[PDB]
Amino acid sequence: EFSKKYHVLYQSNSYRGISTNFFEIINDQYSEIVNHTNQILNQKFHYRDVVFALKNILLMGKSDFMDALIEKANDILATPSDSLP
Amino acid sequence: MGGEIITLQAGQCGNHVGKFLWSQLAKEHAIGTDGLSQLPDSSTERDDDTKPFFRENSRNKFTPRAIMMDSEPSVIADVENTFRGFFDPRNTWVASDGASAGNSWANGYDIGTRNQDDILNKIDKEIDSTDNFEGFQLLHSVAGGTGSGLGSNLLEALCDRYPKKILTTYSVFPARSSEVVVQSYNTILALRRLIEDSDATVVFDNASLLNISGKVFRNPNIDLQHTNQLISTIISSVTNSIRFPSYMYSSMSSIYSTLIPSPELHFLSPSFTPFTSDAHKGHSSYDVMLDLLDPSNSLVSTAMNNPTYFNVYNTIIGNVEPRQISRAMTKLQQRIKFPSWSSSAMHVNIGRRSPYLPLQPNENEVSGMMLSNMSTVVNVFENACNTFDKVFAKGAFLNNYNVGDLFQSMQNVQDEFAESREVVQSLMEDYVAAEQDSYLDDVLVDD
Ligand SMILES: Nc1nc2c(ncn2[C@@H]2O[C@H](COP(=O)(O)OP(=O)(O)O)[C@@H](O)[C@H]2O)c(=O)[nH]1
Repeated sequence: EFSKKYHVLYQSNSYRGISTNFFEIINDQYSEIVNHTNQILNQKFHYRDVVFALKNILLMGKSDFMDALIEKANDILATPSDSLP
Repeated sequence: MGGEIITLQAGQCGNHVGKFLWSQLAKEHAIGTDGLSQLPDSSTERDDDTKPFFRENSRNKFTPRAIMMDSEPSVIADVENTFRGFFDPRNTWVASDGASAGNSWANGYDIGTRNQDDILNKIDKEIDSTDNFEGFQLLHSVAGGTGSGLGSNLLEALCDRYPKKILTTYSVFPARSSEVVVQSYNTILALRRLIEDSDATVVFDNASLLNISGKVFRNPNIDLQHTNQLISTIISSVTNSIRFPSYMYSSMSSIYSTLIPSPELHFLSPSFTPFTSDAHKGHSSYDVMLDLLDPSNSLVSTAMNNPTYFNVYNTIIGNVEPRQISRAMTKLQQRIKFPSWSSSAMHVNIGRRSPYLPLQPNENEVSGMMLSNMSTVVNVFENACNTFDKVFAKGAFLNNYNVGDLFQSMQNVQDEFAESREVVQSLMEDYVAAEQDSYLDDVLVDD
């Protein structure tokens, strides 16, 4: 639906072709899209939560997790053998 | 590396303090007086509670992982009558015979063994509630013979029953020079056993806390019920790193590792910045922490005679700026003194202001606390020293406190007493050796 709106707005300026009004539409279109995109990234794809989580796990932002992991994994890690179950 | 913690109250002092503690913890996690979450559940913030201190049920009720013991059943009841659904009574117990309760020595030391099963049944049932268990934390008073005796029997019993677990306490002694004559046996004996466990304690005489409560609260009538608030802020903030963990601290095992390198000298001296437990300092993140070293706000007898430090731990909470606090660390380094032996790194964490507290109108109203291991901490219970010296040196009052057929022979009483004095003196011997540089050569130069 978004596109349909813009399609019409641009189509409606075919008489101007590439001009100021076209540019105005572009500037607005961009803002609408990015603003939209960033809502869904966070509302549907949990983008910021993913980011925080990555910090919390791979950059080890939260040590309670790492401590839990190592202690439960003490035998896994201690076992020198590869091909652990 | 960490795990769950069960708290304990032992004697009314831990109940009066305990109601302030539980009230503040309840505010910190939106728990309420009935123990139920006070928040709409938005399913945000992983640290919405602390698994280590509470057991959350289907009502989002946070049951304290705690056991409440006293010799005075009405104090237990009044705390239960404050925590009107929050503190579950199945874990409370009164160690009492009205006749023995007035005897600080006999009440505690007789129950410590006589009632060892009632004391332990609450403890063992809660420890077995989990797998990832780390330790225990008691609210006590060495003066509080009820707590001294059951605490002493648990110190030894738990060290044996749970060899790798962490066992500690916060102990408040009254700032009184003559009211401690009758306390001469239970306070020294509390030490006789506190010295036996490297995890055992943070110690204070309430001397400055009483004076602090009278200047900060709008109530010059200094009393325990107006001072336990200060106790609450200093103890509540200790676990901020557990409740709101980050990188270095999440547990007592971690705190231990950096604060007490010498199992022998585990006794700490606390202080704090203004607080909101019952507060807005108006300073930068470096200034609020510098004031923690100022003895006038020490929670114990204040000025120390050029104390030697063996180890200092701090936590700063609020809009903390690592660069500002670098001015503070530099300045603290020029005030903290030590031999090369204790020239350890000082450790300062950054805590978190709980999300369930009223929003801070100014995030720069940074607060904090200090815990330090110093040689002069022995002066904290100096009043007890004054009277146990007068009493023990004479063989005074042997079994005149109705010893419960333990050391019923007067010589055997004096031998138990001698051990407790050996402990007082050995405590300072280790604090003095700790002031030496040569301490380092004894096992490095020599084989
Ligand atoms: N800070 C504080 N100290 C207390 C409180 N109750 C008792 N005390 C102190 O504790 C010591 C006596 O211990 P108490 O707990 O009353 O005896 P117990 O019941 O046998 O353990 C004395 O130093 C009292 O001043 C309290 O609620 N708060």
